Amino acid sequence: EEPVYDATGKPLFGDPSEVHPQSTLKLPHDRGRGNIKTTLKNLPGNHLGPVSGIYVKPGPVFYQDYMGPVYHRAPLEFFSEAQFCEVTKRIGRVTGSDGRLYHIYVCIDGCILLKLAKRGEPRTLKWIRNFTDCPLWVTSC
Repeated sequence: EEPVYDATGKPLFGDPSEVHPQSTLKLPHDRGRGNIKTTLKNLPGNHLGPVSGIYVKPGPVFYQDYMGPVYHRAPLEFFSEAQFCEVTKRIGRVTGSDGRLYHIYVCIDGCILLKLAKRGEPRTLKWIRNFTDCPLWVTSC
């Protein structure tokens, strides 16, 4: 099971793992003045308040700051292969729970998708299950 982490950077269970050096999440980094929601077009303070980066969970729900536990790596246990989406918006580069670098997208239908950053696995993965209701910290400001 992939850990979630508190705002202090400590995992709530299990062991910590490093994020990929080329992820758009750079740690350590503070966060959590509030749970401040945003939208894809308002993706990053700004007019909505404090910004610590980009966070996303299935829904889709986006935040620009978040106080509760978050994933530092995409929990691949909760992703499944899905179909190629022709209309996507790339939002960052995330570490998978497998330690590899993925590009992360939001599809025009609202689905959160990953593609492996390195060539060789052309498939699209989709975040199917919002099991813990914790967002993924995609990028830090």
